[PDB]
Amino acid sequence: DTICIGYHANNSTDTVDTVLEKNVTVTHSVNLGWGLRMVTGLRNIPQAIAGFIEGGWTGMVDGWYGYHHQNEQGSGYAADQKSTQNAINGITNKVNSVIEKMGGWMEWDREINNYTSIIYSLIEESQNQQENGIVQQQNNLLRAIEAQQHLLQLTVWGIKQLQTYNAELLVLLENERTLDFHDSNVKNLYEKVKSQLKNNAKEIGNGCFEFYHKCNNECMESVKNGTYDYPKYSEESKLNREKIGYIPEAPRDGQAYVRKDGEWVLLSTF
Amino acid sequence: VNSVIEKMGGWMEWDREINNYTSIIYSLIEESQNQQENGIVQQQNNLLRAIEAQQHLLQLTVWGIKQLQTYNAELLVLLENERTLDFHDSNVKNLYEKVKSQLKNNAKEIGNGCFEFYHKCNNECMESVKNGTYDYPKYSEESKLNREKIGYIPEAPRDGQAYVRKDGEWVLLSTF
Amino acid sequence: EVKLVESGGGLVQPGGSLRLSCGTSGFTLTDDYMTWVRQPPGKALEWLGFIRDRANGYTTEYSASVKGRFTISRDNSQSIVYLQMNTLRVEDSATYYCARPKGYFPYAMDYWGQGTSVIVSSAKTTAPSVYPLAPVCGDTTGSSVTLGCLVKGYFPEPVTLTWNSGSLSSGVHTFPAVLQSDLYTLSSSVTVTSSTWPSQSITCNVAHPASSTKVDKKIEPR
Amino acid sequence: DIQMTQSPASQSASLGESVTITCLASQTIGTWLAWYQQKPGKSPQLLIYAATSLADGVPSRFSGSGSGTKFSFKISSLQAEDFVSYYCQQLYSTPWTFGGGTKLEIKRADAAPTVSIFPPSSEQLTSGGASVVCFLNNFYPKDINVKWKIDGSERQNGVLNSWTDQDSKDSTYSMSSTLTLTKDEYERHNSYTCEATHKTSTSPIVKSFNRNEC
Ligand SMILES: *[C@@H]1O[C@H](CO)[C@@H](O[C@@H]2O[C@H](CO)[C@@H](O)[C@H](O)[C@H]2NC(C)=O)[C@H](O)[C@H]1NC(C)=O
Ligand SMILES: *[C@@H]1O[C@H](CO)[C@@H](O[C@@H]2O[C@H](CO)[C@@H](O)[C@H](O)[C@H]2NC(C)=O)[C@H](O)[C@H]1NC(C)=O
Ligand SMILES: *[C@@H]1O[C@H](CO)[C@@H](O)[C@H](O)[C@H]1NC(C)=O
Ligand SMILES: *[C@@H]1O[C@H](CO)[C@@H](O)[C@H](O)[C@H]1NC(C)=O
Repeated sequence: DTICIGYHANNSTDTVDTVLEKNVTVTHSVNLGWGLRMVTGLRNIPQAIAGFIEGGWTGMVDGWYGYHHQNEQGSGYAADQKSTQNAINGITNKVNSVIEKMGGWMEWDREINNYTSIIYSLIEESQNQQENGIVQQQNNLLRAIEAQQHLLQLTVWGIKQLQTYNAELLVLLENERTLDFHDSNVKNLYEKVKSQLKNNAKEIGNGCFEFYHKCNNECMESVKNGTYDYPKYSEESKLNREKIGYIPEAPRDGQAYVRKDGEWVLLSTF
Repeated sequence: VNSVIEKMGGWMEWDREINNYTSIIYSLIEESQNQQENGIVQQQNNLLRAIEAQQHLLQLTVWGIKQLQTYNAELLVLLENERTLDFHDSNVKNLYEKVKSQLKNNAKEIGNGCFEFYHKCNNECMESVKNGTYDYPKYSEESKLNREKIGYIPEAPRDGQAYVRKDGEWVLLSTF
Repeated sequence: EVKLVESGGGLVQPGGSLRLSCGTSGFTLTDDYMTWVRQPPGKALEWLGFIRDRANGYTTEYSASVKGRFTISRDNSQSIVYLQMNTLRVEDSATYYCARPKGYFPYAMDYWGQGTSVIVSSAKTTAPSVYPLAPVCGDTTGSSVTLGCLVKGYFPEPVTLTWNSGSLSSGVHTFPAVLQSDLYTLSSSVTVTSSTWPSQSITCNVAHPASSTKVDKKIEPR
Repeated sequence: DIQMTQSPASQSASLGESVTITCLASQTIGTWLAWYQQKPGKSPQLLIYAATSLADGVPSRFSGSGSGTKFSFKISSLQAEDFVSYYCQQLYSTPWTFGGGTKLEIKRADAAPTVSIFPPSSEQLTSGGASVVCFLNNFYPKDINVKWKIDGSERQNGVLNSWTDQDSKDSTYSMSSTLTLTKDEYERHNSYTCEATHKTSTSPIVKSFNRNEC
């Protein structure tokens, strides 16, 4: 019997850029419009029921984070709905605040176009009333408003160029904060289980726990909803630990081994 | 690097055009201040002084944009310098994994970035490792032999350094 | 925010058909499991079905009470979900909601629409006959009087009643429209002091926009 | 194919008292259960999901518990707005079925019905019709029983009752009762009575009038 912590993967082919990393395949994203694509899901890495160290579970469709138990009765995935919806809500509020910022800039781009077209229509009438309808003092005063306009356009250009770079960098940065936020939540679900089980279960190191005692589907949920009666299975666990004074030799195959629970584990696992 | 030069170009062309129009306005403001002497009259005055006030507000505007483009230019380089250095460290590891793949167990990983062959590899063979055509089965046996040529284990050197067990020898933990 | 709005409700005769709509409006992180739900007035909720998005093959699901008879479907480039209903029975008369989960993974329906009303009955548009209701000629006991106003024989819903054009609201009761055969019927009570009546005139404002008929009817003594 | 029996269908409690609503699922569901709150004339609103988790912007008095097939739903301290309708729902497997629901009401001090009879209108008697209304306003609890009696004999057909929701102002119910007849029959009888039997009296509360109006 064994419980595993894992996460979601699927046939998605959407790619986001972080600052340090480009074309990163994520499971859920969102296109903002101007080439800006924000990650919402997590790093899409599809794959003996392995944990979360070298894979994401394509078989876990119920959420983002979850477990994959195994015991006498049977086995199956079970996404943590509390965890997943917390992540979803957090990310959604983030994504929305971005949409909000873009809104003002769109409204800004809108108003500037409005007033820009007003001025030119005003400059035009001035150039026509300087024909149809001290006189020379009104001319160079008009040509001064014109020169100020082109200086205005150069100004709007520069601001636009800057807002674009800051918009991109904002996404590249928020995409890292998101992917990291995911890797955080997943570890938190692992430490939480690790805390409850204690020595009643063996850390496989691949993101899963091997029980020293038989844990039925009821017990599996005690590990999930955080009510694992540790003293309950304590003895038969304490037994099965010692059931299995120098040590033996590590396999000679050009791989570094570390000594744990009286067995040789790879150093490339830690 | 070129795409950066390109961006800087537009900003230089931008800095160029702004200086051009800026000098045009002042020469226009000057003539207005002189034709308000040499050449309803009072309505043209405060209309001129309104263009002037708008100009200084224009300069404060160009100042702010300049200050911002400078910070973004620097940060862009500080960021692209990391992307580059990382890009290098990537390429180097890729060349290592590629060799590591071909050689497999026919060679010992020294851990210092080099491979010790369990078989004698001449200059011709060395290029097979380079141009990615390393016939592994070719040197397989004499490699499989020299591995086993060299049931508890011996003791690690006592010198206040942590040792790990690999290929029947003690390697430093500070190497991995 | 996210906002759901239904449309396409109204009067439909038995055995006919009708096509509801639900228009998602606002930045949605995903508009996948769009479910349809109905609710007969005074009764419980009932799940009809849902429809996945383009990113899941537009697949649908139903219940063993409307499968085949109803057909959930969403527009190809309008971002609207539809509900084609066929051979509508009288039991199908109810408010129809549309609702979907917040993000991916359908744990619960977060967003709902205001709903749209479907009414399946034959009937016809009929203007009610307004009637007053003065107390019995007998000497009513107490210093507090109770009046009334009956609005019988009409269709369809709704009907708004007010006393003195809103000026009288306190101590007033207007009851749910009950179905008399095929015409709705309701009444409205109002309890006041024996001092403000019949010295001051009270009037029953009736309004039935369907028949485009408004009728005021002052309560008279004796 | 999966049943959800939600009980009780209605509950009565005062402000601050704790109320718990069960919801039994026919087949195993696990944690795939939600809870809603519908105000009158409004759409439902998500409260709990994943059996125990509160939606955002939801108070802490609300709380869900249960797993598998047996689910609960508490409210720590009831408030004025909390006395509305509540539904539970399952989303484990299609069809995502709802429970029966539960309508909460305020628990107040009892009140006598403002019983009052209202003879037919001269207007209605013109188009060959007649109706006798009987208002039982402002009474608590909700359980009441009207009984019409024309000339000392009970009447059942032609009766048409109606009830308002627990009034938001005084928490008292009010009832209508439109006894309908033909103009021909109303004239043949004289005594018209409606007996309102309520908890506020052992002997029935009765109003009436004789046809000798005119
Ligand atoms: C957490 O999960 C455990 C096990 O799934 C729940 O404990 C069981 O509850 C059911 C209902 O009575 C029964 O199997 C037993 O009462 C409990 N198990 C044992 C071994 O006694 C527990 O109720 C859940 N708690 C929460 C808060 O979700
Ligand atoms: C890759 O390098 C190997 C070795 O340097 C090349 O193989 C040899 O090619 C020369 C030319 O004929 C001769 O030494 C032999 O034919 C090859 N060696 C052996 C052991 O047979 C090989 O041609 C190179 N291939 C590419 C694509 O660069
Ligand atoms: C442009 O600006 C004017 C005045 O500020 C305003 O009345 C008008 O509505 C604007 N145009 C648009 C399309 O908003
Ligand atoms: C300055 O601007 C004017 C008009 O826009 C143009 O004719 C002139 O060539 C510009 N000066 C330079 C140095 O480019």
